[PDB]
Amino acid sequence: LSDKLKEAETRAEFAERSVTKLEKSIDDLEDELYAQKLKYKAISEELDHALNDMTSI
Amino acid sequence: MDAIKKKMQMLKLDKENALDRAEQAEADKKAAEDRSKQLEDELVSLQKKLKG
Repeated sequence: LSDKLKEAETRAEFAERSVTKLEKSIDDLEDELYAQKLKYKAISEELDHALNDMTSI
Repeated sequence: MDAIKKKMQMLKLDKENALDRAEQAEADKKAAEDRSKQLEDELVSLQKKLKG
């Protein structure tokens, strides 16, 4: 049982490391996508402004 | 996107209309100037006639 408990603790620590790494990975991906989506929204709003400028003629 | 695509034809038409309007205005200006010159020549001729 001592051997089994040590093995279990090692694998549990491995899984904890895994969840931590995945949490950083998802936080980074989310930030990158937030920046890109803001870029897209800005592009769309500027395009709407352009469209009204051409209609103004 | 579709808005700008179809309205671009409208922009092209506006440019062409402005060009054609300028051309027609210049042509009518030339015609008016010619007729004015001929009328002036006739007026001076008739003024000489009246003086005589």
